[PDB]
Amino acid sequence: GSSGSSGGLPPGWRKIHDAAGTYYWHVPSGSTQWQRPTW
Repeated sequence: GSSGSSGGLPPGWRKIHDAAGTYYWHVPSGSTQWQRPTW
């Protein structure tokens, strides 16, 4: 959010840290992206 910084992650996400890198995983949305997800 260049223009607007305000912005977080919904209840269910989880930031993992692996030797490969860092990815976000959503419990409810069972989705896994490389960057920070949105509501």
